[PDB]
Amino acid sequence: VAKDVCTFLRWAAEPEHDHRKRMGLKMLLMMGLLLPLVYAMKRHKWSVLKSRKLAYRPP
Amino acid sequence: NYLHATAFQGTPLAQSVEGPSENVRKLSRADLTEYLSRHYKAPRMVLAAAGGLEHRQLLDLAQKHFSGLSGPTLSPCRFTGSQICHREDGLPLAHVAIAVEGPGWAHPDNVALQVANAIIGHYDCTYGGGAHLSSPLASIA
Repeated sequence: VAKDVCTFLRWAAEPEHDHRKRMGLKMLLMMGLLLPLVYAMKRHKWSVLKSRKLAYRPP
Repeated sequence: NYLHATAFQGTPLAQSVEGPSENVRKLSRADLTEYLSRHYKAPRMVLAAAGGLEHRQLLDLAQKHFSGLSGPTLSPCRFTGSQICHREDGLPLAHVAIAVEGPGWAHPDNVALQVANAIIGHYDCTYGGGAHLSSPLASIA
């Protein structure tokens, strides 16, 4: 009786609970996809600079 | 020299014609004569002539003097998308050279590319055309 009423009072206080968590999963997955992709795009553009070598050639 | 050096980096096309100072200072006569007999061969050579002459005569003169001529494949060259930036603020004008990989001697596309290069053309500060020049690059420049 206590377990059930608590579960209801949880839903009372936070109806969004189930939707919230559905969105959480979809966020975690998209971020799982986009973060390493955007990170790869970053390293790609920056690779011109990461590779570069300098030389000082006074006369 | 820089364009080639970066464009065809890590190949023999990156090399300057004159060679590094190191080589000039050290090359013995043994090197020169070995180079000669390896590369200066009749099938890698052409005797050309123009003016007032009978072709037949040239060919016979070739016999007379070039008969003793004796009888090394080029690897392809890897083009690299690259930059070489020698920054020297002490000099008064900047030189920039930019290029993509071209097709090479044989390819027919060279004719169409020449047509395109003619459109864009060339310019310097002593040219008569100015604003009215046909090339948009030239007129804007």
